[PDB]
Amino acid sequence: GTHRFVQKVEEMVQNHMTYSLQDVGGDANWQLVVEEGEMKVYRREVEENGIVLDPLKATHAVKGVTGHEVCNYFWNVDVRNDWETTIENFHVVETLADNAIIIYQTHKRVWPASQRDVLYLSVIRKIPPETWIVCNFSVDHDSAPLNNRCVRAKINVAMICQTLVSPPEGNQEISRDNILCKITYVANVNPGGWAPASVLRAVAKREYPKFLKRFTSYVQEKTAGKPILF
Ligand SMILES: CCCCCCCCCC(=O)OC[C@H](CO)OC(=O)CCCCCCCCC
Repeated sequence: GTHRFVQKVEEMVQNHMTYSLQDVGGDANWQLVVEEGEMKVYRREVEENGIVLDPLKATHAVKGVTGHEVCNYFWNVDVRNDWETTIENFHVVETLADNAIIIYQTHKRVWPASQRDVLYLSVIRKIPPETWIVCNFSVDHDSAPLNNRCVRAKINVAMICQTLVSPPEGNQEISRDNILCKITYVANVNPGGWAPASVLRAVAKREYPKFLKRFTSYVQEKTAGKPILF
């Protein structure tokens, strides 16, 4: 990367690789709040100044897809509405590089309160499984100032994927049967204003697992029977 946010991207990617990849399942500071299938959703309850900040971390394992494929579908704005259900509208404010964009988006009223908007850098990176990661983090832009309609949320999100391969023996080439993508998804969101704590927590518990199930299911469908993109 040659652009003005490279140092910040690289620090965010490094922070996620170092801290977000740790297993939280034995970590007593985290609570397992939703399990279904291979999916496990954890959170830490955190409030500051009355505002709910609970860090969220989920793990999943999805047969028959690669990390590259999952991060591609997570990042590529062209397919966003194929799977996303909380976003009202959104657009690319700036293209920084082939792999790095700045997105402005508005959300549907997921809890009863003002709509939030959010303005973030979205970058997709391969880290020498080689790990794929998409980092979405709030930035300011002169073309997207704050406004009176929406409360501005601040986000630090990551989708981190590793591909496990069990190639066959015999004269059999590798198929999607032989691959499994290990996912870690982190979301640290500042909702930007006050709301009833239990409401925000119940919305989180609903909307994150909903997203991960629908999204991974989507990637599975879109890649089924196609050549494997490692
Ligand atoms: C109004 C909601 C507060 C903002 C929280 C949004 C967190 C996701 C931000 C984001 O990175 O979106 C783009 C990214 C694709 O690259 O998609 C995602 O991370 C999908 C997450 C959607 C579920 C969020 C539920 C919010 C309930 C509190």
